[PDB]
Amino acid sequence: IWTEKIMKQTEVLLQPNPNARIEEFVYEKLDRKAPSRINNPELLGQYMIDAGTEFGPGTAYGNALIKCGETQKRIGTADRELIQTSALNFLTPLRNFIEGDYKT
Amino acid sequence: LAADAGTFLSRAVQFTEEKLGQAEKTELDAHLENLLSKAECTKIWTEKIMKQTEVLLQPNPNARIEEFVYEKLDRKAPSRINNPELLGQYMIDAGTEFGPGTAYGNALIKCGETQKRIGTADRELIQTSALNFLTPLRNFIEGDYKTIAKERKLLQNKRLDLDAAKTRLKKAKAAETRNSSEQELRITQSEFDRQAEITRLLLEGISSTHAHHLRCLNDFVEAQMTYYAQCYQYMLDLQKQL
Amino acid sequence: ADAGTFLSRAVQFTEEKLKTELDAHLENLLSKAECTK
Amino acid sequence: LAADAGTFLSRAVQFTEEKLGQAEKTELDAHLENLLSKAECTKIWTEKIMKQTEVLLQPNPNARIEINNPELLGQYMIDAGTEFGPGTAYGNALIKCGETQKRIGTADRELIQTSALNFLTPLRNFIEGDYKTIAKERKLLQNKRLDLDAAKTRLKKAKAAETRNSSEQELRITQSEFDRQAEITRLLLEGISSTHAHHLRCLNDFVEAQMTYYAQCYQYMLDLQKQL
Repeated sequence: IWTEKIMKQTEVLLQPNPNARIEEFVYEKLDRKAPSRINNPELLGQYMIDAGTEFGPGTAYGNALIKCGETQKRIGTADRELIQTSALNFLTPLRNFIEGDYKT
Repeated sequence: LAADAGTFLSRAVQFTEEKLGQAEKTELDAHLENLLSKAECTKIWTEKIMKQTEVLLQPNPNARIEEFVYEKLDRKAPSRINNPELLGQYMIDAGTEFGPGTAYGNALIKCGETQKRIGTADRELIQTSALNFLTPLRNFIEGDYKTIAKERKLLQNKRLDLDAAKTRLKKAKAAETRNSSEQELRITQSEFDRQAEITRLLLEGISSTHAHHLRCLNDFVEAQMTYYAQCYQYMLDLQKQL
Repeated sequence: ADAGTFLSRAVQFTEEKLKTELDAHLENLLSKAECTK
Repeated sequence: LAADAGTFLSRAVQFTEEKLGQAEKTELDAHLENLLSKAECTKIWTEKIMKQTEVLLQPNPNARIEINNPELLGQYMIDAGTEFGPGTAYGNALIKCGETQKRIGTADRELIQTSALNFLTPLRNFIEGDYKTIAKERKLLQNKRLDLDAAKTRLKKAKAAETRNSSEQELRITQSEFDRQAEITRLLLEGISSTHAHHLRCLNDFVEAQMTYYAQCYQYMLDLQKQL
């Protein structure tokens, strides 16, 4: 009981958006790869960078916008890395146990 | 009062003929054209960043929809515990059930605490950012932009009148009527010029807007720094105990 | 025109919604197993 | 599963392009086209004739959905005759006329049974069988044609030679199924020829039924005249 609760909530913590999970479930049943959606940080970075470019790269405001966009994209990548590691060395074993030994 | 309807009629017919391409448009001064264009672009991007920021802060869209409903319903949206703190609660309860003496119990309970601390830190960032960033910008978009929009319409209307008068003079034959039209043309031109200055004056204020926003961005940054810094320290502490 | 671009976007989404072929022997076996189940 | 949805998407998109006229439409062979048209016409006309025949035999719509008018009139006449006095000449005539009116009603019921089972039934059977079966195959033939045209569109849009070669194979697959379905529908269309000959024999039966009805009714009226 406890193992199941923790395994689920921690997955929620990793993927906050419910619609995304629903899409994953559908694509899992569809047996087809779900599109590689861009995460919030990178998208925000893109918006900031493009906006800064439009206002003028030389301008201090533009410079800041571009810099922040770059950092934001870096953060997004790091986040993706974190998500991959957790599901590979944490969620996996627990799921294994609940799905195999428990049946026996 | 009926004369006003005639003015609305005149502005319309002219707008149609100009759209018909039969009539041309008196181009505005390049400076004002430039000023208006800059103000617009600014608003467009500022709006986009504000929205994407919000999404970043509150990932759950359904929650945002519920807030909108209660906002329109003029009711309070029930508060909810964030994912980090919730996980902590489940973990702590588990640890307790498995037995505090057991190392597994010790670890689970210890972690649940760190998670709740982290959740608290998260809410701090959300409030700090909202207070220091989103609002300042929102203000600008809701107030100054609106005013400028109104003035833009006034000048646009005046131009319509001017163009209509021109067209009327173009098709003026009777000397006396043509002279009256000349007086009418002078009349509209003056009013058009007056509004143009009014508009340019207001547009001048946009220059400071960029500087004001820059400060807000610097603040947001400081907030993120604060959030991660706290969380990092919290994590370190947890590993030491475990 | 604009309709064509909208159709292109629709097709892209269809692609969003929707391979090393294994040796025949294995494939045939896989099909057999599935049919049996 | 997902395959079902995918197939539908391809067919509809190609069809819309052809409807818009931007995309060309692969046509069918004249022989198959002629056969399909003949079958459609047969069902349309046969349907109308059978329905009107029902109205003619049973004018009452409610009765058609389900005592006949002649027999009801006969009842009224006989009752009146008794009240007016059976011995009275007026009473005598009313009673005799009512009886004959009921006999005519009986013959009408026989005609309805005889005709419907020898004329309406066969016409209905053809529409329920030959036409429907053809329509099902005709629909699948249109689906196969859409698949073929979609393959041709994919082929023309397959700039890559290897992709075009794959589209050629796909086109061949669609063509084979398309041609197969055409032949299946064609066989059903050939059956319509026999349907016409069968229908002709049924028409003759309906004619015979009407003649018997009129002949019997005439004799009944003759007898009443003599008695009165």
